[PDB]
Amino acid sequence: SITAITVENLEYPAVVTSPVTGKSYFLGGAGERGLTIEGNFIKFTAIGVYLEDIAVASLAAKWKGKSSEELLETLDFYRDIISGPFEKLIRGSKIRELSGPEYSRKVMENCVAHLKSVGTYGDAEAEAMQKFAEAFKPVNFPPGASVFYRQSPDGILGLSFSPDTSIPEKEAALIENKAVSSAVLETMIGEHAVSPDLKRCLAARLPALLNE
Ligand SMILES: O=C1C[C@@H](c2ccc(O)cc2)Oc2cc(O)ccc21
Repeated sequence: SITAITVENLEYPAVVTSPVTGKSYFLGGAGERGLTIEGNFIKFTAIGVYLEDIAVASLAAKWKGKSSEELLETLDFYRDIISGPFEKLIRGSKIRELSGPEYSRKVMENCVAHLKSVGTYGDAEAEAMQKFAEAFKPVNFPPGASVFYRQSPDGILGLSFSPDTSIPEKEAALIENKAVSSAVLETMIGEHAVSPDLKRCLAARLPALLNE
């Protein structure tokens, strides 16, 4: 009984299947990001986080039988989702048009702050973030356009870009670095991520699946 979610008219199917891996994922949660200007929240993108179907078996052990309220306050729960032994797929869709460099600037900012924060930001990670940036330079995201982050548990982050919301057939780049590979999702549902809309969805939707 996993539902779909719509954010500012951008729909996120309950399940999807990757053309690059052949795996299927279920929608863990959706939300929105933007900027607060003069006390006003200005929407720019929508975000949906998908978890590989096998994530349920992996998470069942420690989190089955926990209440949504209980999960929402347990940081360890989100750590297992971020670093769990399964693929995660994040789809960011634009509400307002942003060029590749415009969108990526803030994302890289947050990723770099996190990496430096946990003491894992050396030359390799800096070079990986440079490659990350490079991948976005030739892209533009008009309303409805999407970016796909495929977090592989093998320490690789795959980047895809779509003119709309459909999953690209091929990936535009592969960032091969363990620390950086989870940085993006970290800044969305990790401990130091202020917006809690995504964390709440995860806390609310997982319990049902973890039981069956
Ligand atoms: O989905 C987004 C939007 C993006 C953004 C919004 C407005 C803007 O002007 C530039 C970038 O910031 C982010 C930063 C992150 O760590 C993770 C996700 C996002």
